[PDB]
Order: sequence, then structure tokens, then C-alpha cells
Amino acid sequence: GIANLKKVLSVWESNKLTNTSEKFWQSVLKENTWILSQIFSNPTVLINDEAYVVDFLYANPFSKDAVLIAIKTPSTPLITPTEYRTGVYSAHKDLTGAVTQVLTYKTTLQREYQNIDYNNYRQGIKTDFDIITPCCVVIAGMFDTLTDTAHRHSFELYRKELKNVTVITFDELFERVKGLIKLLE
Amino acid sequence: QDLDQLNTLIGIANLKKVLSVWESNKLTNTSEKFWQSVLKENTWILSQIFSNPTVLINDEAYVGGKTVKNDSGKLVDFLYANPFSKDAVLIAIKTPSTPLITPTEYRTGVYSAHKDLTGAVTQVLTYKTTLQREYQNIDYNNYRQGDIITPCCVVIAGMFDTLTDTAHRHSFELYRKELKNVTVITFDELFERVKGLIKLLE
Amino acid sequence: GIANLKKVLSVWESNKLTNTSEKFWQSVLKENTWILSQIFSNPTVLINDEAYVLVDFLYANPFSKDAVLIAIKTPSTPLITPTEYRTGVYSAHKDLTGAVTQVLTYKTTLQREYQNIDYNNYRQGIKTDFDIITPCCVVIAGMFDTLTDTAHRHSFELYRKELKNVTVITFDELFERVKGLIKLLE
Amino acid sequence: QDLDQLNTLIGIANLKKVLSVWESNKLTNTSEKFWQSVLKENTWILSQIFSNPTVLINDEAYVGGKTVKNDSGKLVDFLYANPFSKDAVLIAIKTPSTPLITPTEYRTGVYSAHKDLTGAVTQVLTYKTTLQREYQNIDYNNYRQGDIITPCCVVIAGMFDTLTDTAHRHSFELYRKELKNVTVITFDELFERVKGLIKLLE
Amino acid sequence: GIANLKKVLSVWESNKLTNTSEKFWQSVLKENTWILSQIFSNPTVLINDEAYVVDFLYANPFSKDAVLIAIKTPSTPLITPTEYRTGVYSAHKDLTGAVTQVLTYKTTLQREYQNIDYNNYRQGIKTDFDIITPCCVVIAGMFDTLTDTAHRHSFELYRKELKNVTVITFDELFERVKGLIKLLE
Amino acid sequence: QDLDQLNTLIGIANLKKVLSVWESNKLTNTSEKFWQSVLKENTWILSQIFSNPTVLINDEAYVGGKTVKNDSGKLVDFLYANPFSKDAVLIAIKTPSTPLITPTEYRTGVYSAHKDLTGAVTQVLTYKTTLQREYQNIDYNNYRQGDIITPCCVVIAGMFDTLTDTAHRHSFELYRKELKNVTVITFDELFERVKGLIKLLE
Amino acid sequence: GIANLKKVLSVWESNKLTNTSEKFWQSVLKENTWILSQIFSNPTVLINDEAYVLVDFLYANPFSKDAVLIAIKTPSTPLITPTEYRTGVYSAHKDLTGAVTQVLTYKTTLQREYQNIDYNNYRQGIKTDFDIITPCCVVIAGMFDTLTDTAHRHSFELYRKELKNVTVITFDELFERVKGLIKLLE
Amino acid sequence: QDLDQLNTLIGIANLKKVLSVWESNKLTNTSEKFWQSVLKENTWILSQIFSNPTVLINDEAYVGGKTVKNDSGKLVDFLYANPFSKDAVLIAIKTPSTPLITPTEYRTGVYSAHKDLTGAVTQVLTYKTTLQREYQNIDYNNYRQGDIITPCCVVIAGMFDTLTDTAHRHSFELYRKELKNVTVITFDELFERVKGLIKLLE
Repeated sequence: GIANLKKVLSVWESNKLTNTSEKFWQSVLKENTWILSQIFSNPTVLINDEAYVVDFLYANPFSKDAVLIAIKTPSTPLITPTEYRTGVYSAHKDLTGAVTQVLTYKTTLQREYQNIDYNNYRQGIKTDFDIITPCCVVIAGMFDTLTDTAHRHSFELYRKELKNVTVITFDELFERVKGLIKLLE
Repeated sequence: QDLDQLNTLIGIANLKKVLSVWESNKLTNTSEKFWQSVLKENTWILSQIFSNPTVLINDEAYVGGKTVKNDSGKLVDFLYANPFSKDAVLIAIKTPSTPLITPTEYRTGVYSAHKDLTGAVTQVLTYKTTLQREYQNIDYNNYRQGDIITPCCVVIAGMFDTLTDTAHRHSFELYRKELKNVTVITFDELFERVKGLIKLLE
Repeated sequence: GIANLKKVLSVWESNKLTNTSEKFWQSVLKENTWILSQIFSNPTVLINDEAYVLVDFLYANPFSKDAVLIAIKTPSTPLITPTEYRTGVYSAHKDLTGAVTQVLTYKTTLQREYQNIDYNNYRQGIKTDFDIITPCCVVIAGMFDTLTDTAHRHSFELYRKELKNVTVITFDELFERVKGLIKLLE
Repeated sequence: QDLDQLNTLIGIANLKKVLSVWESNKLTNTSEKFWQSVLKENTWILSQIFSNPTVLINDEAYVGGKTVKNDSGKLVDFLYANPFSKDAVLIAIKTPSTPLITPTEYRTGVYSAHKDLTGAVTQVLTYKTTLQREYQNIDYNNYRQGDIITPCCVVIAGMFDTLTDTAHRHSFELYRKELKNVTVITFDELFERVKGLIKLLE
Repeated sequence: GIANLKKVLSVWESNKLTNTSEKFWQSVLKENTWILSQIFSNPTVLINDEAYVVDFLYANPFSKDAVLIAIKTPSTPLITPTEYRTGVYSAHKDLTGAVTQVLTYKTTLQREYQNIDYNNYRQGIKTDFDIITPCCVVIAGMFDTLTDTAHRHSFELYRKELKNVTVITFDELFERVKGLIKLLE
Repeated sequence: QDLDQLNTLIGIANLKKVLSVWESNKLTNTSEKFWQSVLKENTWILSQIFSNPTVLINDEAYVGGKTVKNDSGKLVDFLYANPFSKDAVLIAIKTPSTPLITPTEYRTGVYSAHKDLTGAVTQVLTYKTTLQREYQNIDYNNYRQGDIITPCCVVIAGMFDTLTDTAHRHSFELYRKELKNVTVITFDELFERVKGLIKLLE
Repeated sequence: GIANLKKVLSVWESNKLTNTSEKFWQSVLKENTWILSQIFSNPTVLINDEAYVLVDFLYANPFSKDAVLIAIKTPSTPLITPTEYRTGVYSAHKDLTGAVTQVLTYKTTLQREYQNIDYNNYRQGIKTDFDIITPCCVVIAGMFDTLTDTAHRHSFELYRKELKNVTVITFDELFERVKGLIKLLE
Repeated sequence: QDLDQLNTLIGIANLKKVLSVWESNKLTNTSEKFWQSVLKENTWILSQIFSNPTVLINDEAYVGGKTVKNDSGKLVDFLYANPFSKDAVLIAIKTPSTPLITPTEYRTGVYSAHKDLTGAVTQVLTYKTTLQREYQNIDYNNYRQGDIITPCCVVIAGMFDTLTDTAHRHSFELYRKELKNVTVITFDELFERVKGLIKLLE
């Protein structure tokens, strides 16, 4: 019940600035799929790694629309520590690299979809995802580390210009769980 | 610890009641007022689904599922009063019996968005623009005496039962997943999300 | 020279209110491959229909080989529904939405079948210069001068500023780019 | 007739002069102010390439390739003076030696955008936001005594020759083709477009 | 039963030397699949045309192996009328052309088997054939035209030197039915 | 016309009897002599299946399903007596419970042929060579006083039930469909062929 | 010239009765392609292993682009089972049948996925010089010396001449081809 | 040492002479007898290529490239004297200008085998059968007073240069790689094999 949410929040609190391994966070989100299933308003269901042989894949149960989610660590720098100009902070190369990587992986998954479907047919696996739209989600860093208003302004300017990639930070990701707990009370 | 055990039961009971009424009258009632009234009483569900504490339905504001009372009766007055709710979500609750795509075909394998759905989208965009204009007018008046809300927009219309084809589903996805600042979620998807929350709690 | 541009403009103004055949306008835009290259700031070069084989074009950046699909309708194509959904709000006409959906579907199919098309080009000796990197599409339909009401223009601008990838451009603006080139030269 | 031919000759001569300057100092001068001065004297080329009559460069505004002398010295004053110039193009000119991608590899075949390019993009976004703020402030003052400009943004930096590898070009395309309100066009692309205009005229 | 066999024999005798249309023989064979089911010792079943989109394709139900059969008309020449040497008659151009055509079609069918199977899966068609072994059958001409001993010797040498293709004349194919009738009696 | 119906009934009854006796002991009776004796009484089925009027079962030759009496007691003497059957089919019948491939794998997905099956193949080839040599010797003696048969070889061993996996079936096909002079047909295939003949007759 | 051939023969005679490592013989045959090219009368060229990507070589015709798949086992591989099915009837050892089936399966798979291989080679800048036209394969295993009895040789010859597409050639036969070449040169 | 070097030089000189003769009149001489005479002086190359020490050029026997002085004048007599040469190479040489496939097309991309090539194949098969019959008759005569050869079959005709389209090459391969007892190798392939041997020696 809600005790499960409290345990998940406790685990998140434990590794806010200690664990920097993408595998641990992938395991955390794979044990509790609803953490990432709560991002999207539309219903989603996790797709097994075998079907589309650190990234995840959630498909709409109705329209089979799949969204590719790439997970970094909360230690991911959102913006460069230095400033491009006075009050101008560039997004750190890790975030842009993650965006490009998730876009490339989504493109490759769309292109090789026929081979994947045929392999699933050969091996008996049912393919319940279709690559209809180039939607992607990147999870990296924490919004808390942006202390200066210039940092927050620069990051918000960066994350508003992206068409398909929807960058969501870990603290804002678990803010949904915390808000669910608050709403229940 | 007992408070959590009571709260989860209360939430499960509320969600069960919502699903019960939905499955009871998913095809009998086609009046927009009825569905708007139904979703007003369960605003915290929408707040969690769309991940925003403040939800705006018709001309009544809500914060965290609690009906905020504004004496002046103006939604814009509350929006200006609370800088916290500068990223609220506008929701239009259309009927579940609202066609999403035209019954005919534009081409072979391509279908066009129905008149009602795109009309509702344009209506919510117009309402967003009017609310922005009213907020700007209030700010201008206050400056005369001595920013921009940019709220989100959501439309809840139709059901996926009418898309009995792969082409229909692909057309609907290519339509709704291309709007920059408007989210379209059908009633069937909404109550599937409610059922998912029920499963999560249990 | 400029006489060619004025002849193109004369053809456009003569056929804008008369012609309703899509093949004629496809031919008109195919004869002058430079007309649609002015839409995109980045350089574009037309790719022959044999390379990647409902009227569509294909312009690819000569540098990055990034391909942009273009769909062409007729200037008589409706933009918004003549009737109004509510008071002062007009729904976009189903023809334009269907065209956007179809161009997106064709871009998806072209990206998915890119391996087969490239291999067929390699077998037939054709050099493939288009690469499907991003899903950008352009729909050309109707004229913006036919929306007289302020509500009409506002509804059409709400629709056209809402799409993520597809860039709806009306014919009058497309030839207005050439007219503006003439004005800048003069 | 003869006037059209004379205009064609003048335009071709101007474009050939621009291309000659570019080829003369494509790899010699790195001063950003130098390229800003060079391009702002040929603003009709930019107006045609970006398909908009009004072009904003630094502190000066250009309409149809003709400099507009705003005696107030403020760009926003001119912008508010002309109601037709609500869709101007804000262009920031950088040196053509600005890198577009990180020289190292973020992953196998994925290259993150360089610091300078995204920094310039954020700088032009900040400039656009400040211009919007100034326009709204001037409108506030006028209302007190008795819209939103939202211009387009364009960044011209770097050359496409440094992106020798296919992965480099794919990464640059996946970066610059997902920005909503910003357009990044390389200097090499700019002058190739100029050569295309020459070929069309000649 | 036997009446059907006699009817088939009468049909074969009627147009034995008059009709020269490949489609007529195609229709006759397609009406009675058992006519070509008796060439192969192992059981075979006809593969529908829509599955592998004048040739046929009979597949072994157990091993899912299909043999490509090319059908000409009985009027098709077997050997050249003139003689390369005294008593030496070359095999006619039609027979070698049919052999090469059927081999090329089998090779293409194998090389494009992935796409065919994938299309069948997408369209709901059950792909019941697997291209395991390169075997083909050509049915061209009549053996009765080879009246001379040199003709029969040359044709037998050519038809026995083939490795993967089993050339069978029409008269042999229908004398198979006649012999079946004799054995039943 | 009535005679044809009676012949059809007789053939159907014979084929039904063969199928019944096969299915009665298709797993219990696994003795080679029993199966050879069963198949001897039903020669004409083998004559039709392999398309040859004359067969060679053990040391006895049958023409058109009829037990041909050879007072010499030698198969080769009869084959010399009648030049008509100079290309008969040599049938050697094994047990239906004969392994076809080794249960262990030679490699990933590749299964070697079982010892019994290749032994049967070598045995039929050896018997064919002995028959050829005896015929040649008889012809040599006749010439001394004052051709070459080259018969067809058939092996009937095992069933397809042991080839459960796809790899087993494909390995068995790549083995049995690589033999020039020998046709390897399983008992299951033989009696499904009998079923097909029954279906054709009906 | 002659020294290289004599050195190859010396290595073969040294390792024939001792070495049982498949990779060693693979390396020996890969060092000198002419050794394995002698099986086919028509000209053949070695295709690099990276082009079409247990131990299998690939030689292709420089003219007709026909490729032959060559499987290499060790000389210690048994040719026939030491026991006998009947008196004088010796079955082929399961290693030989397994090798034949394996090379046939690999050839079938290599043909079936040929288009993907060609596309990968073209996209990676490597020319595809092999064309899978015909199902011809070669299995190299064992030595003919180990067959001493008349029954052994008779059974092995029956098996090796009953094969339709794949030719089984023992190591001593190939290096005896080499020795005969040396003798003819002398 | 020196002996091996001398042998290498002799072989290189012989092969270079053969190549010079071939290239000198690869398109000039079209006489079958001329080419048979040219090849018969260099039969050791054919012995090596076709993997047998004994070559039967028309009616002339050669052992390891050495002429056989058969006083009886019959090839069959020499073949009967030595049971060692039971699988000699039967080489019939045609002109290098012999057509390989008909210039016309049987179908789309299918090129039927030319009359001359299949005629040569039938000729060599008939010659082999007649040699077998003569050997059998000689053995019969010896048995009356007090074996089977089955040799190879080699046909050399035409050149691959007449096959330019890929359909030509595929048709020729699907023809020549389909014969059991006959090997068809073009003149161009034969002399390219000779070139490969030359490269190996050098």
C-alpha cells in the first residue's frame, strides 16, 4: 500500500548523492514500474528487454505507441558549472549527449522494426509496441543543484525548446510519488 | 501507521466508486454536464494523472483535490491571487460518445480527425488565450494603479472502442501526439489509468 | 531572370482561382525546383522520384543528407471548416488534417523501408543522397487570403502554431516568398 | 524589361562580391564583430533566406534590406513603433570557427553538442526574453500614461566541414532539428544558399 | 474414383497434341493436385499462390520442405531437330531455358524467404513451406516424339546428367496415372 | 462401370487394412522381419509410390503387386530373364522404431545422422552392388557359352516423431535429400502417403 | 617455389598423425590459399571472413562470382564407425554426417541472409565479391589411410560417392594433390 | 637446391609460353584441331587442374603429362592393360569462340544454354558410353578366352567474355553447376587458372 510508496521514497532519500551507478537506478525503476508509468498521462505498460533486442520502453496498451526512456544518475550535471556569458549557462554535455543518444536509439528501433517483429514471430514473442511517433524521455540529474536563479532560468530555457525529448529530473520524478502520498492524505 | 492504512482504503473506495459509476453509465449518459460534474468531485485523480496540484475545470479552480472558493467568482482572480498556481491545467470534459475520427477515409490507410475533437481542441486553446488576456488585463490595471500564466490544456473526449482498426489508431496517435501544448486523453484511457492506480494501491 | 519569376507569378495568379487539379500544380512545382527550396533556410536539392520508389516531393540537405518530405495540395484546398463548432471558433477543415496525417504516415513508411530502398538503389546503381534523420514534413494547401474573418485567421493560426513537426504553408505565402525576392531585388 | 535585367545584374554582382569575400576570408578572420559587420551590410540576403522582411541584428533593425534609423537608440522602441514588425527575426552572428559538437564521443556514434553552440543558443533565447520583457514594459508604460513581440531566433555559427564523420552529421541534425523556436544554420550552408540564389538569378 | 481417373486420362488424350496453352495445363493440374502429388515419393501438399507471392509449389507436410515445379506444354520440344553430330542430338533450347528458369526462381524464393514469411505473418497467412533443399521439377514435352534410338539416348543422357532438377515429360506424368489405374485393376 | 466400382472398393479395403495393421502395432512390433512380411503382401502400393512396376524386396521380385514365381530361386536369374524390368526399385524395409539422428547434437542446431540409418543406406548400396555383380557374372558366362541393371535403392527406416525440434527435421532433410541413388522415406511418411491414396480414391 | 611446397608437405606430414586442433589446420590452410584452391578446377579466390559475417572457409569464382563453402575438420576425425552394422558393412561415422549437415545448414543460412550481408558490406564500404548461386560445399576430414580393409574402403567410397552436393575430401587426398603437383613440376 | 630452381625456371618458361600462345590468338584462331594440338603438348597442366594423372585427349592417352605409346592404336586397349587408369580425364576441347548461351532470352533474365554447348556435352557423354562399351566387350572377350571405366568428362568451349550481363553469368552457372558427370570450364577460366598457377610458382 502507501507503505510501499514510503519505502520507495526512503530508498530514493538514501541514494540522493551516494549511488552513481545507472544499473542500480535501472533496477529500482524496474522493480517499481509505476514510478515511470506515472510520468505519462496516458496508460503505459512496460515492454520486456527481450522484445526489442539502461533504456526502458513503455507502450500504450491501446494504440501500441512506445516511448523510449533513458535513465541517467541523479549525479548527472544538468548545466555546465561555468557560464557561457554573464547569466548564461549552457546545458552540460551529458544532457545533450543523452538526448542525442535516445533520439538515435529511437530512430534505430523504428528502422529495424521489421527485423524485430520477425524475430518475435520466429521465437513466439508477441510484439505489442509500434514505433508511431518519435517521442523520447531522458531522466538525469536533480533540479535542486540549480541554486542560482540563473541556473534555473538557463535549464528551463533549454528544456522548453525540445520538441520530442521530455527531460524530467529525478527529484521532479519522485515529486509525483510524494504528491500522490500528499493527495491520499 | 494506521493513518496510512485508513487513507489507502479511503482512496481505493473512492476509485472503486468512480470505476463503478463509469462502467454503470459508460453508454447511457451522453450529457457533458453530467461528466463534468462527475469529474469535479474527483479532482485529485486528475491532479495525480496530469501531475499538477492545480486543476481548472469550467470556471472553478481546484488545488490538490480541494475545491478552492473564490468570492469574486472569477477564475482569473484566483489565478492572480496565488502565484503558486502559475502552471495550472485547463481540462475540457467532453462526452465519451464523441467521434475522434471521421467515419470515412481521407486516403487509403489515413484518416482525418473528426470535427468535434479538433473543435474542442480549438475551443480550449481559445479559452486559454482568453484567460491569458484577462490575467494580462488585471496585471495592466494593477500596474496602472501603482507575467504570463501559460497554463496547460487537456481534452478528454471519446473512447478507443470506435477505433476498431490499426489505421484508425495510427491516425489518432499521429493526430494527438503532434500537438505542442495540448494533451488528448480518452475516457477509456482515463479509467484505465484509474484502474492502474487501483492495482497499484492494492 | 526576373522575367521567369514574373511568368511564374502570372501562372500562379491565373490558375489560383481556376485550376483544381493536383497533377498540374505538382508539374508546376517540379519544373521549378527552386520554388520549394526557398521555404527552408538550409540548402535543399530535389531527389528524383526513382530514388525513393498522393503527390509528394523530397528535398535533402546536400551537406547532412537530411531529407524533408513535402506534400502538395491545390490552392482551392479548404483550410478551416466553413461552419463553426462554437461562437467564434472554427474547426480546421478535415482535408488539411488528413493531409498532415498522410504526410506523417508516408514519412514513417519511408523511414521504415529505408533499408530496402537503399539496397534497391545500390543494386540499380542509383546513388542515394537522402537520409531520414528527423521526421520533418511540409503540407502546402489553400490560400491564406481566403480567411476574411478575424476568427478564421485566429483559428487557423491556433491550428498551424500547434503542430510539432508538420509545417503547413499556404500557396499565397509560398509565392509571396518569390514576390518578396522580386521586391528585394528591385 | 531592361530595368529587370539591370536589377538582376546588380543582385548577381552583390552576391558574387559576398561570395568572393567569404572565400577570401573563410579561414583567416575569426573576429565575430568582423562577420557581424560583413553580414549586416547585406541584410536583404538574410531577409530572403529566412523568408522575413524585418531582420534584427545586435542593436540595429533592418527592414527589407534597408537600415532603419531609430533615433531613440533602442530596438524595442522601433519594434513598438511599427505594428507590422511583430514577426521579426533575431539573428546572432558568431565566428565560423565555432565548434558544433564535442570532439570526443559521448557514446559509440553519439556526439553531444559543443559548449559554444548551446551557449550561444541560450544567449539568444535570453536576448529574446529580455526583448519581450522590454516590449511589455513599454506597453505597460503606455497603458499607464493613457501584445507580445515573440520574434524568431536564428544562430549562424560554425561550418559543416568539421563534421567529417556520418555520426557527427547525424548528431548535429538530431540537435538542431529539435529546437522549437531557434534555427541553427552553418556558415557553409548560408553561402551554399547564396550560391543557389546566384544560380537561380544567373 | 476410377471414373475420375479415366476422365483425367480422357482429358489428357483430348488435348495431348492440339492445345499449346500453358494456362490450360495449369488449370488441369490445379483441379487435380494428385496428378503432381504422385511424382514425389514423400507426401506433398499444394501451397496456395497467395502464400509465396505457371509454377507450382508442393510442400512436405512433415518436414515443411517445398519443391518448385515448372510446367510447359506437351508441344514443347525436347531435343533440337538438327543433329550436332551423327546420332548426337542436342537438348532443345526450351528445356534448358525452363531448367534455368526454375532454378533461378527457386534461388530467388529462398533468398527472399524472410520477407515472404514476414508478409504472411502480417497478413495472417501461415507459411507452411521452408526452403531446405534445392530441388526442382520441369514438366516439358512428350517422350513419344523421340522415335529414333539416338533421340531417346540423347534425351536420357541429358535428363540423367541433371543434378538438382528432375525433367519429366508429360506422357510419363500421365502414364503414371495410367499405371495407377492398371495397378488398381 | 460396376467393375470399376468393385475395384475401387477392393483397393479402398486393402489400403484400409494396411493402415489398420500399421496403426495397430506402429510402436509395439519393432521386428524387421514382421514389417517386411507385412509390406510384401502390399507390393503394388510401393510400386505406385516409387513409380516402378517391379520392386525388389529381399530376394523376391514382384511385378505389379503380383508374387512372381522364379523357380531358380535367385533374384538375379529373374532379372536376367526379363529385360523389361532392368531398372527395378530395390526396397529394404527396416523397423519403424529406428533412430534417425543421434539424440546428442554435433553442434548448435546440427544433428548427425544416426548409425542405424546410415548403416541401412550402406547395406542397400552393398546389396545393389552384389546384384549388379551377379548379373554381370551371369551375362559373362552366357557370352562365354555363346547389361548393367543399375536399380533404384529405397530405405524405409524410422518415423518422424523422433524429430520433434525443427533442427532435427532440417538435419534429417539435409541428410536424406542428399542421396543420389537412395530414397529415404520414413514409415510415417509411407502411411500418410497411403492415407493420401485413400483420400484420392474416395 | 619448390621450397615452399616442400615445406608445406613437411608440415603436413609432421602434424598429420599428432595434431588434433581444428584451428591449427584452419591457420595452415589460411596461410596459403593455393593449397585449398586445388579442389576446384575453376579459378577461386578467398573471401575474407568479415565479408559474410564451426570452422568454415569461403572461396568464390572471380568470373561468375559463385562461392563455395569449405568446411575443415582435423585428420584425426573418424571417417567410419570402428564397429560394423553387418559383416563388412561399416556405417559412416557420425562426425562426417554431422559435418556435412553443418556445412549444408551454414550454406543455406548464408544464402537466406545474403541481402543483409550485401547491404552491410555496401554500407560499411566493403565490396561484396561473392554471389550465392549454387549449393556447392566441401568437407575436409580424416585420412584415407585409416581405411585398411576392403570393406572399410568400399563403404567409405559408397558414402562419399552417394553425396549429391557436398564433396567429402580427406586431408591425405588434398596433400597428395600437392605432392602430385610437385612431381609434375619435376 | 639448384635442381629445384632449374625445375621452377623450366615450369615458368613453359607456362609463360602457353600464356603467350593463348593471348596471341585468343581471338584469331577458331580451329578446334589447332587448340587440341596446342593443349596436347602441355597435358600436365590439365592433369593437375582436373585432379588426375591420366588425361584422354580425343584418342591419345597421356600419363602425368607424358605421351603414351599405345601400339595397338586404341585407347580402350591401353585402359584395359593398366587397371590403374580407370578414372582418367576425358577432355574434349572446343573452340574458345563457342557460344555459351543463346543471344535471345527464354524469359526475363533466363538465358537458355546454347545449342553448341549442350551438343558438346551430349557428344562427350556418348563418347564415354562407347568407350565403356568397348572396354566391356574387351573384358568379355578376355573372359571367354580365359571392368567398368566410368571416366571423367571435361568440355572446354567459349569464353566468359561473351557473358556480360549478370543474368548471363547466373544462367551459365545454373547450367554448368548442375551436371553430375560432366565439368564445363571455359577457355578464359582455364587460362586464368593457369595464371594462378604461374603466380603460385612465382
